[PDB]
Amino acid sequence: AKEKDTIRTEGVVTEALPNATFRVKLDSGPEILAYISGKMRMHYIRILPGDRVVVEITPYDPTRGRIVYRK
Amino acid sequence: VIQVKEIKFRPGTDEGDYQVKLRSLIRFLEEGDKAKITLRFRGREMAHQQIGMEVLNRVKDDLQELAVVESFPTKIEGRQMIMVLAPKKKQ
Amino acid sequence: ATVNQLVRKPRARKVAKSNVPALEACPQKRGVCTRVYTTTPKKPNSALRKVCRVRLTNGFEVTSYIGGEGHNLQEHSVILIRGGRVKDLPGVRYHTVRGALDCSGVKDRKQARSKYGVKRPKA
RNA sequence: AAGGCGGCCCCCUGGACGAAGACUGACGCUCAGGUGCGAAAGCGUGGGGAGCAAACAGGAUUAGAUACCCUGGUAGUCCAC
RNA sequence: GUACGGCCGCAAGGUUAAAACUCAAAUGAAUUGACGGGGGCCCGCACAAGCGGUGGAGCAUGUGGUUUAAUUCGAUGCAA
RNA sequence: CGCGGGGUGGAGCAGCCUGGUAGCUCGUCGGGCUCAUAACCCGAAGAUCGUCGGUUCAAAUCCGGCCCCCGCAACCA
Repeated sequence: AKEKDTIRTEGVVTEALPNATFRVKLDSGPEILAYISGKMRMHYIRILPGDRVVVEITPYDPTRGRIVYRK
Repeated sequence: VIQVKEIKFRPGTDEGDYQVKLRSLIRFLEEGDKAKITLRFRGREMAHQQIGMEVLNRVKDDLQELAVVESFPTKIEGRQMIMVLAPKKKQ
Repeated sequence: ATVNQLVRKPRARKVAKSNVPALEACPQKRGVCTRVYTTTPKKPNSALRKVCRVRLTNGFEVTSYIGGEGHNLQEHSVILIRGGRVKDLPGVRYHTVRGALDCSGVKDRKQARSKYGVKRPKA
């Protein structure tokens, strides 16, 4: 099925944590742990610690999000 | 005269690594050289708001005893930012 | 090896260490939901997996999976947990029993319903 | 026996092996626990100190170089217990 | 070979010796490659030995770039 | 009137009691290394040695003033 309570809000890469991990601060309100989307990692697309990025956030855990749009 | 020697402070150079080579940078200044800090960001023309001016500023602020800095530059040229550091000037 | 040696020190089978000690050899246990959250899994997987921390009637406090698509669980939810690890979630060694106590069934399931606490739809 | 033992001479001393025959008459093998031995570094006291050299200082190399290289150099390396 | 307990040591430490937790591996030898600041042996106008060139100049020509309403599309390291 | 240490090149030093063309570092501008950059290497530019009077063969270094920076010292409520 796949519910639809997902979101695409944007933000900026803050920290450059380990294993394709980032502090990404949502333009919206705060920042989340944000991990690099599979797609994106498969197509490489390095991601500097200060880029505007798109996030996929499950209301289930706003605290986390996946980076969708590369830059 | 006063020479130019140099130190660097890259990102990921914090207290550990850092103030060890703040000791190295005293040494430069304390020879009576003008010790030039070079930042070398993982970054850009505006790399940081973090990388540089934690480090640089705390290098000044810790070394402030012996050395002071010419400028707190915060104009990066390239992917790297020189903060220039000198002997503290006798008025 | 020697007979003499075994006669002094008998063969001694190793005692199996359990994978669900919090259950204390019970088929399920009851417990209150302490935290209800999501967490990301291990290489090579990637998701936001629903888990909860649960204080059990016997004092143990453990993390437990909340399987299925969608759930209406929060703190102070009283749930039933069963054995069953989540492999790409280290630390997670129990599953929540959908459709028992405060835990609702999965919405709109048609296949494998009984593993998700879903009544048979009138039809 | 293992650790390990190397200039030459003497003194004290352990083990191994060969030849021949006499003697004892299974006195043998192994060994938990026990006991003894056990490189180098290290420790304590007092000696000793040429060379070498942790530490440490200085010179270089390097983006950095708390290293590798160089100039020095303390413990230690030597003796007794 | 960690913690706790015991014994030992001036100390550094030694000796005996667990459990929770976590993973579906860890490991041995050999095999085919690839790689080595890796090495050995050996070939090719690869070097060496030679003769004549290209790089300079003017023009031909292709490309890039720049320009343009358009300068049509493709070929891009040796192998455009 | 009130202590410390300094003034040399764009910046910071060495050359000091041991008075005879002021050299050593970072920057500056070039050159070299690289496919290229960083880094590194060869190099050149760059000075009334604060400013004066004394003093001397010739005083960077020699004394004292003018003056400036820093040092703590102080504005110590």
